[PDB]
Amino acid sequence: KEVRKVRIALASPEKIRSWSYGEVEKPETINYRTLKPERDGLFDERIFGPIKDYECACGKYKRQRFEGKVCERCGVEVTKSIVRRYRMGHIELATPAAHIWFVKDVPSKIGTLLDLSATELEQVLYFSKYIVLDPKGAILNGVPVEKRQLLTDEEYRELRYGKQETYP
Amino acid sequence: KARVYPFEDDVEVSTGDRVAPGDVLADGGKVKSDVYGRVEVDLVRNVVRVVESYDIDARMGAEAIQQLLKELDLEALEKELLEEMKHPSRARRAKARKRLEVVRAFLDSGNRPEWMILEAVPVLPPDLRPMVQVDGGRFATSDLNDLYRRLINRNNRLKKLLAQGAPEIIIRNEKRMLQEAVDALLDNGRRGAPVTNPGSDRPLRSLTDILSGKQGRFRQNLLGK
Amino acid sequence: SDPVRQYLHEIGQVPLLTLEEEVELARKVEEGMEAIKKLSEITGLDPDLIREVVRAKILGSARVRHIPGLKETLDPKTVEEIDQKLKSLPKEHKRYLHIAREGEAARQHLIEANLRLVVSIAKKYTGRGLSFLDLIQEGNQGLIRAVEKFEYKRRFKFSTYATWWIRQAINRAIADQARTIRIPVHMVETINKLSRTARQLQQELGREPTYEEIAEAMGPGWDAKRVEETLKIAQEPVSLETPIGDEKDSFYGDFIPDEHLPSPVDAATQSLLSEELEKALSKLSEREAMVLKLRKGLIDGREHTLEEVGAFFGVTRERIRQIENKALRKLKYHESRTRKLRDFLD
Amino acid sequence: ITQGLPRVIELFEARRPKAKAVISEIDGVVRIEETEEKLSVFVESEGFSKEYKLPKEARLLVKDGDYVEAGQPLTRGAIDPHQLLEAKGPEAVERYLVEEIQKV
Amino acid sequence: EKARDVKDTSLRVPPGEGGIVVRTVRLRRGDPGVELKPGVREVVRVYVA
Amino acid sequence: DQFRVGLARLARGVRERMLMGSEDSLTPAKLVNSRPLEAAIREFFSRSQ
Amino acid sequence: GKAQFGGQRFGEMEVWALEAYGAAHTLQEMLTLKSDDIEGRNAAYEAIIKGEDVPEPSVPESFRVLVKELQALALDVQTLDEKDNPVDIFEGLASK
Amino acid sequence: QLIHKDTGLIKEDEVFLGHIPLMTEDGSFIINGADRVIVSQIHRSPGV
DNA sequence: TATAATGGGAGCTGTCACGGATGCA
DNA sequence: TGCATCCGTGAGTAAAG
Ligand SMILES: [Mg+2]
Ligand SMILES: [Zn+2]
Repeated sequence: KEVRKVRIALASPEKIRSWSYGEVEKPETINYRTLKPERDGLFDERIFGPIKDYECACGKYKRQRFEGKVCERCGVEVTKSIVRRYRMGHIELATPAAHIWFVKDVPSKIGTLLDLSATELEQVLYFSKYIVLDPKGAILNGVPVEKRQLLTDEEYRELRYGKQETYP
Repeated sequence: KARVYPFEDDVEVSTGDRVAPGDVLADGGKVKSDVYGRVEVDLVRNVVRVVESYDIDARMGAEAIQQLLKELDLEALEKELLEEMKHPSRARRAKARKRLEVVRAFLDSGNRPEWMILEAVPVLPPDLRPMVQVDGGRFATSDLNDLYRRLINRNNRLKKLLAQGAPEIIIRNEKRMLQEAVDALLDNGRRGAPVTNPGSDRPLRSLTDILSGKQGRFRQNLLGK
Repeated sequence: SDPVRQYLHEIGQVPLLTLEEEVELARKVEEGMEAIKKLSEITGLDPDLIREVVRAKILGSARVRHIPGLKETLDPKTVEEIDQKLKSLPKEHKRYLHIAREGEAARQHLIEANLRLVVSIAKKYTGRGLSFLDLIQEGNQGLIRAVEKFEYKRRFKFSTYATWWIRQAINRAIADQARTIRIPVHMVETINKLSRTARQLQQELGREPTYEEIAEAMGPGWDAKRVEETLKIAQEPVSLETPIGDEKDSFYGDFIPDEHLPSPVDAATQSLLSEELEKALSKLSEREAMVLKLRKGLIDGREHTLEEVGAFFGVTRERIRQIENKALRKLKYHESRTRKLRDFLD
Repeated sequence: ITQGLPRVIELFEARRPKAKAVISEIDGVVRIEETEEKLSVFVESEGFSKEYKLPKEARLLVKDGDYVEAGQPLTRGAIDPHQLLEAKGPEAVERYLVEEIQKV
Repeated sequence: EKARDVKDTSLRVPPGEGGIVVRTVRLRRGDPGVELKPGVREVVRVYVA
Repeated sequence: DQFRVGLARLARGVRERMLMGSEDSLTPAKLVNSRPLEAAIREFFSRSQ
Repeated sequence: GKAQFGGQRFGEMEVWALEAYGAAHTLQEMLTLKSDDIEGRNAAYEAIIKGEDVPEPSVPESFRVLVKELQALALDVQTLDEKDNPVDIFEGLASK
Repeated sequence: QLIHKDTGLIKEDEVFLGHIPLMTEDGSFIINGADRVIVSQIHRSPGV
């Protein structure tokens, strides 16, 4: 077929995982002695592909008769090495993180969607103020807690863990 | 600021539990809860103390923001903003137009707003950020590898601090550092100080820098070569 | 704005302990660990699962996740089940539950109270390849280990025992993360011993040492070649985006040619080689050409044994070897006559 | 004495010039009002009246009691293209831009 | 003919250059006064006039 | 100026080693790491504008 | 650079020059067969040494690099046809 | 010289700090075998 | 694995003009 | 409804380096 259009759109975590051939779990590049890629690191042939055409990492499969075969000893597909330019990997985050393009490109798309000013989105995103998702009937300073309210750390602790003090 | 409730028999709630008015504290249900708060079982004093506090859900960071963005019903907001577009004040009409533009972009495109928050971070193919032996046996490498390494170290330490039940100050620090790691990977220099390699003032070259500028991908290798 | 200023503020929130509060918290921690041991004795459950449940309830439902060592996935359902099996204990048994809960709360407050010591230690490890914040977090990991291993019966203040594990964690992280090409901890130690040794030799010699002088100062088992190999293995990579020239114009990587992908001359020479080989194989009969293509790997990529080609054509291995030999002989004759394949031998 | 490449750029970007001339939002007739300390110019339609207050030393391209088109220059200087667009329409702005660029 | 273990990586004259050799310097590892950077066995310099 | 910067880094290292270490046996040779000064000068002379 | 046996830079403005002439094919050569269409450059060299006309080019590799560097920024970039159905410029080599 | 304030102990030594490039007779330098020149810089003089 | 140790340093500066978002009165 | 004020962004080509 002939290319006629080029679309660009946001990618879902499921889409990003669909691209990925493996999760990069170790911050390691190559071995200081073998000068071969480390397992589950940024250059792993198990994830991104063979370094030599139609040859797995250990050496059990080394010709084109095996094509698409995944070696059982080392786990590297036998294809062309060109694929190390194309196969994405991914990192699974413990906490979600905001894509800075949609935060710092004013007017912020996130902060516009949620009616959150640049200062408020900054304070929540870089852990300077809490934001309420459910007040569970909380009351602060004589007014009840409305959703999407910006509580400082002192206020959040006074609400969530109560007031107290110690005197010497 | 707490509420005392002595007890004489087997107590039914342990330390740390969240209590609401009308909850059974001890003695098979005889002594119960008055105020909202948190349970401090004092066995020395034989009293079940309750310090007044609500069970309020208040988060920080992209987890909170992602929740809120998931919670957006787009058509409802479009309706509210259309109603706002009939307002006399020109500023309110302007703001509702600027918001409704984003809303309708997401609606007509089919993109979920929450997708502006990353759970899985993609990793570029290794040949596009090579680790090559230069003539003579030494190694040259792209900056993206050090940015990804920062990211993966901080993410792994976060997973371990979670699995090991760390306090809140520490998890908060780790999460802040993780957001900034991602930010440096994607648009280093944009927010805050730019990440540099040790012993050099040079900013590392992130993905945005690869795309744009005089030396960016478009002008340097796509519109001319 | 500045993340270290923010963390220093959050650290300045929790007040510093008095000797009494320190001893009290440490004591509660020890007694809570003992109580979890006793609860494992009674319930016959796993001590780690019990600790995870007590921790889950003390921290709240805000944090609940699957622990790697646990055999069961830690979700609020199973923690409610285990908390109910715990709450259904006799008074003198259920007492240990409150003990463990208070111990966990003391653990949290002890860590938070001593978070400043980590900063005051880590500030002296800057410039070794790790960000200040990275050092602070690794030191906090050391502080958690110290809390879990402290013994208040020894009457030592907590700072003393904590400083050991804090330094340990900082140095382990510097040794495990600083290099883009990761080097084992023992090899990093040997490299730094070599560095310090050569620096002493230069400080006494008035010049940089040779490999041999460093081998002398390193002791036995060390010769000049080993010093050289160690220095070679310790070399760190350089940035592909290193500036060349004084403008913002060129990168160092722009001058590095790609050796991997074949050049157009290479691809063309391979193509002409394959076509000339087919030209020379068409001067054989179909069988001798097929035997050569099977025995050399031009058909399916691999070389077959004489027994396989003989079983495929239905002849003896001696006969298949003989027709391979006569095919090679005809090819040698044709090549001597036409010389159409010589130039490809380089 | 010209403005050169900066003038060309000021035109192609449709920037409101620094030394901007004032133009009439409507048609009408001119009535000058000049105190020894302040100066203003009034454009008066058959039922309307606009007031253009301007600093003392501004050069006028208009004689008192004249009939000026909507968007016609009163002060000397470079016309704001967006003001011209609102007052007189697209063809006027196209003429103005083409001619002003060609002058350089 | 067996494929030799090694390959030709010699330093040739680049396109559009040349002249008369006037100096050669050779430094080898294991020679007096000489120590190269880690890894290199020998360094050769040719001066062409 | 570049010398002054190298000296400042050397002094930072000096105080670093002064705080810790067996304070009975601390010579000048045990406190001075000359490397930051060397690096500052080498930088000035090799890669300054 | 001469020292690297390098090629001349045919930059943005040289591209404009070729565009203003309407030399679509000369320009497409510069953008594919002579720079970074790998298959294209190989096939062109082979056709010339054989005496054939040069083949029609294909995708320049740096555009594939652009697609992958956008994917690295969580942006899905999709070459479509007129039926809005995706086209794979990676020839399957990166789709599981 | 090192001095412990309380102990009064005073240990003295001449330590080696590396090398400083020397300028040749004609005002140039020799860095890694190649002659180099440090160019004077003009700037705004300090003051009020 | 055990004296006690409990909040950081570096800024670094002769444009410039525009455009667009925020901030006040 | 209008202004000052701040932040982000861009500022020529090829060559050698
Ligand atoms: Mg020896
Ligand atoms: Zn294998």
